[PDB]
Amino acid sequence: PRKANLLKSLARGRVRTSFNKYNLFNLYKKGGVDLKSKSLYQQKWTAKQETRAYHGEHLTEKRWQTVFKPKLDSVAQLDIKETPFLLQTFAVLEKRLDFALFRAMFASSVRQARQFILHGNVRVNGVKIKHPSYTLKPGDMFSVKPDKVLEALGAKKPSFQEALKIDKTQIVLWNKYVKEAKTEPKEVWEKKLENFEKMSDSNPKKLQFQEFDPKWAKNLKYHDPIKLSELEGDEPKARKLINLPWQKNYVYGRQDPKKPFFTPWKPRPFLSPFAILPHHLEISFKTCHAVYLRDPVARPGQSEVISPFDVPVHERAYMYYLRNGK
Amino acid sequence: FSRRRIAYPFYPFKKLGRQHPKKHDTNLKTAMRQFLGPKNYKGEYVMNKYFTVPTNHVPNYIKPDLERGQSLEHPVTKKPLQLRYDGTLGPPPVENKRLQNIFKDRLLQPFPSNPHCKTNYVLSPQLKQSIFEEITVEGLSAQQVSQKYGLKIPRVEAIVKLVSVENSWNRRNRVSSDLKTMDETLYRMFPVFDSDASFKRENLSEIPVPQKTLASRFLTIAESEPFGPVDAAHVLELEPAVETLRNLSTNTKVIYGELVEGERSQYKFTNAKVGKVGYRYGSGNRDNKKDRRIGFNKLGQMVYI
Amino acid sequence: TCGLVRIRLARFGRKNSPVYNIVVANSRKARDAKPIEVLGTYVPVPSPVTKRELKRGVVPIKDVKLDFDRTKYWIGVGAQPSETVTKLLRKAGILNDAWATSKNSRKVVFERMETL
Amino acid sequence: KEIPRYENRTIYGDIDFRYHGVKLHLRSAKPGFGLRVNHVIFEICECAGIKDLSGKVYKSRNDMNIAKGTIEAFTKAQKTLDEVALGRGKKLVDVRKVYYS
RNA sequence: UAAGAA
RNA sequence: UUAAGAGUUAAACCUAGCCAACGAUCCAUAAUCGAUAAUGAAAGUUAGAACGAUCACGUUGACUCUGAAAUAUAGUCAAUAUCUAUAAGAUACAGCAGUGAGGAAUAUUGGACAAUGAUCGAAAGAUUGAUCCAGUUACUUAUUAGGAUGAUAUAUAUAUAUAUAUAAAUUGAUUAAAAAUAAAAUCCAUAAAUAAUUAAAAUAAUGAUAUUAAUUACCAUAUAUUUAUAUGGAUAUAUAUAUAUUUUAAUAGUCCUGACUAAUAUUUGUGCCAGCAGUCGCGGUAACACAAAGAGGGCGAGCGUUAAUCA
Ligand SMILES: [Mg+2]
Ligand SMILES: [Mg+2]
Ligand SMILES: [Mg+2]
Ligand SMILES: [Mg+2]
Ligand SMILES: [Mg+2]
Ligand SMILES: [Mg+2]
Ligand SMILES: [Mg+2]
Ligand SMILES: [Mg+2]
Ligand SMILES: [Mg+2]
Ligand SMILES: [Mg+2]
Ligand SMILES: [Mg+2]
Ligand SMILES: [Mg+2]
Ligand SMILES: [Mg+2]
Ligand SMILES: [Mg+2]
Ligand SMILES: [Mg+2]
Ligand SMILES: [Mg+2]
Ligand SMILES: [Mg+2]
Ligand SMILES: [Mg+2]
Ligand SMILES: [Mg+2]
Ligand SMILES: [Mg+2]
Ligand SMILES: [Mg+2]
Ligand SMILES: [Mg+2]
Repeated sequence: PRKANLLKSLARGRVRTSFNKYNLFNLYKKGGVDLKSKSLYQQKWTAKQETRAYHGEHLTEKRWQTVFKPKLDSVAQLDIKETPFLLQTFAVLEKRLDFALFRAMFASSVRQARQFILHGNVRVNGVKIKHPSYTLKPGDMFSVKPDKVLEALGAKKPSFQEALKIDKTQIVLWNKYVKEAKTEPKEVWEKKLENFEKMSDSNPKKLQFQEFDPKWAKNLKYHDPIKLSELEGDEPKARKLINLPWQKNYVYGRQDPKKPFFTPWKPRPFLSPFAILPHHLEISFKTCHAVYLRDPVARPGQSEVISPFDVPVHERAYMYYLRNGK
Repeated sequence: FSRRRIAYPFYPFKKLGRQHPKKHDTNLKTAMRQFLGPKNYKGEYVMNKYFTVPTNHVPNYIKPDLERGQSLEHPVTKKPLQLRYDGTLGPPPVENKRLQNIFKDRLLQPFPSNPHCKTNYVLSPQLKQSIFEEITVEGLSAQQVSQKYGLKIPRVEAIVKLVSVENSWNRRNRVSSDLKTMDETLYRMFPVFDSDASFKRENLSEIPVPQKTLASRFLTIAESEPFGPVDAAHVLELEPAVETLRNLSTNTKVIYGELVEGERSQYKFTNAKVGKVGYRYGSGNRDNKKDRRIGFNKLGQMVYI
Repeated sequence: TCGLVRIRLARFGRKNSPVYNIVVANSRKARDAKPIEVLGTYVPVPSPVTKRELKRGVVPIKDVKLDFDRTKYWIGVGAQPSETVTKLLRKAGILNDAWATSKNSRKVVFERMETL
Repeated sequence: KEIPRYENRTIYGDIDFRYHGVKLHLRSAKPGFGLRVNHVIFEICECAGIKDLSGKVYKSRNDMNIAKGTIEAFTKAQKTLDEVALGRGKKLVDVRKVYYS
């Protein structure tokens, strides 16, 4: 396949199949594909450029042209809004295993899905499949190794040095808070209650709080300052030397530094913009399994081919690929 | 007419002015920094609206057009923020009126430029268990479960299989703590499928559109003749569209061979007919051609058909 | 083998991936020439069986497609099977032990069983 | 002007229209079929709401004359099903419209 | 299932 | 005469016909075709290399024997050209390798008969440049050829918008002018290697390919239905047994950016010269076209170009 090169260039502004932060900004600042003032060739070229940046960028042009189908598949409802037929231009890529994994959210990218497949972490209804080009048929159950999914969807595991520096900063801030609370508990209580009033109940802390005494400041205890130079290279030492109310007996992000993700598992940053539940898969996240129900179809007012581009862009790309760019 | 167009944001942002000779900066980088806000000592962007996942079954999809590209919020109070002239983040001078009355359809629209892409509805574990029990224990046919809960039949069968896999995994204590936290945070991100609502329940009368019908054909007939779906089906030489839904809701002689001790394989002979069985002579060779047939073995190995 | 008419195997498939037609052929024509009739197909590679299924006790399957009625006709009019085809037809029940040889001549773990 | 459209996506039948030196041959198309036509005609179809169309231009391929003549083709060389039915006193039924109820 | 351009 | 019709061949007799502007005769050119390949919306057009079918030939020509069938890769005679054995001799690589020549251009003087066939044999078996494998060659087609994260480095000080300062900061540029999330660093892999096994092609036995594929990262067994905890052989350690139990990556060209035709971030040299060019054309001091730097657009283990086919 193509070698990944400048997939997240801000200047180019192409949107990729990826939960990347730079990809998120590229999607955000995009707006729409500008087709005005352009000849028909320029329109088709712009459409092809953007849409192939999203749909199946890792495929070579000639391979994609071979696997491209003029046929577009739709369902008629026998029991009104216009069916967007030409959003199916790239539906054929959706039966590929590497795209199915990404739509199931078992990988952060189609590229990561390819790697998960190639490294033996994926199965299709029992049998290990190591080929991303594998195409699923309706009813096929596929699964991913849960650690791979948890790493794709989780936050990056920090290294020892980085986590240790972060924890040094944690200690400094905790001690500063303890000093401020001890000296002037009046204003600290006032600020705490005022902030509790300001915040929304969406935070769990507000619900727990709904669920003055000078003794409070007596409970707050300073935390000894750590210097990492002497503590460097010894993880068992720093683990026992860190004791804070939130993180207890482990260095930051490494509660169990033998798993491949931020160990107290929290979702990866900027996950919600790309959290989309597909219509053609059923996903069980406890088991990291999914079922491929059907090939994506277009129905009145909807297309199950997830894409960030409007119908005109896919129309122009389809016109491009009908004639091989003639 | 067409030139290269650096993908600057479509919304206003403060561009670079005079720059120190050694800054070596781009306006795109500043636009991204303003979109992201300050980065913590922990490598986090607490001030960005989209940094953290939702928790109330209301997806937090991007809205760069409604909010004028202002993505910053106070993480605790969730109130909008803006970058003042002096480089601080404070309340907007004026409040946005496009961010409060957002059409309910827009809240399920992942991408601002594609109105036709909408997120699906997650099924609650209670509903999934109900469907599993109905199908497996009470033996209710998938058609009536589909009708009762407003779910397409392949989705019902997929739910049954996935719940069976979940039951096995739970019986083996294979669902770790991380898996449960991931599942429940993902489950609280998406809207919950509601069986009772009419507009949230899947349409159950969909049939594939075959090539035969797609061509428009017209018949000129006497002004008063009735012409119904059955007559139309007869004209197009197809089954009527209702039997398609009805049928979608729902010998060869063989000889196994004698195995003896020490023989590593058995022979099964399937009866065939001369003129239909065999590899044909002078068949098209596609191995050097762009459409060469690739298949997969029962062990998942890529093979050449 | 002997005679003008012979039931034998004609090679098809790619390198390192043999498949065969069971064919009635003139003795002089080339192995892969168009025969008098194609009686069936033969895949010499057994169907893979999973390790758990080996614990269960399945035997790997070697797939043979064949037109039985026409094969009996060709045997009847005098066509002479090859050694490999003779083995194939003996285990299909078409030919009996009279076609066995001294080298090819034992306890039966399964019995030739015909299904519909 | 107002352009007749069948199902608000294509032209009713086929059109073989001469406008000065331009011979237009337009053909209605199925749903999902694109605008597979001359670029001038493509822009006019984009503005008019025609989604599905096939066609070919012969003799003159002057852009101005193509543009002008395609509009007379759409307005003058089309008859809706209602016009035909009322003129002939017959019922014109669309078989695909009735197959799906 | 038929597109043109200089 | 032939098994057999016929001016088919030979003999005799007759009649005066036969073909031809819807193209005879003559000349030139060419192996032919497909459920094969290319192309196209299709009619068609092209090819006839590969797979298959048919024909013809085995240095050239005629004849003859045998045979059911031969002007046979046989035999006779002659021609051409070479070898010696110098003879009413042999050979003719259009069998496989290989050489020279011609050419823009087309490979090993390879392995095995293990498989499928073929010949001989009663069989045991023997032979097989068929065939099956491997070698050479991007000639063609596939699949792989790494994901996630990533704009600084120092200091000082059950909460969480951490905040202060000191350094530096490559090319271009002075802001919509970028190169650039690109680097580097971080996390986690897999390939390769390293060891253990190890099927299948084939069985009654025989494996050229073959340092096989595949699997396991110490080895088994014992239950659950791939993930488990246990029992036993390893395992150095420290002191039978608490412990761990190989190592581990990342390697892209080539064309192009005046229009047709995707390529706006601008600069330098030349000066109707040098050159470029498919078409229009560009170059005469202000060159978006020449030769280059920066940036950019394609296609990608290929890219361009020439020759051709289809549209
Ligand atoms: Mg341009
Ligand atoms: Mg014999
Ligand atoms: Mg005669
Ligand atoms: Mg005569
Ligand atoms: Mg002539
Ligand atoms: Mg010739
Ligand atoms: Mg020809
Ligand atoms: Mg040939
Ligand atoms: Mg040849
Ligand atoms: Mg001859
Ligand atoms: Mg010769
Ligand atoms: Mg000759
Ligand atoms: Mg040779
Ligand atoms: Mg030469
Ligand atoms: Mg042999
Ligand atoms: Mg040999
Ligand atoms: Mg500089
Ligand atoms: Mg100059
Ligand atoms: Mg140029
Ligand atoms: Mg130049
Ligand atoms: Mg350059
Ligand atoms: Mg390739």
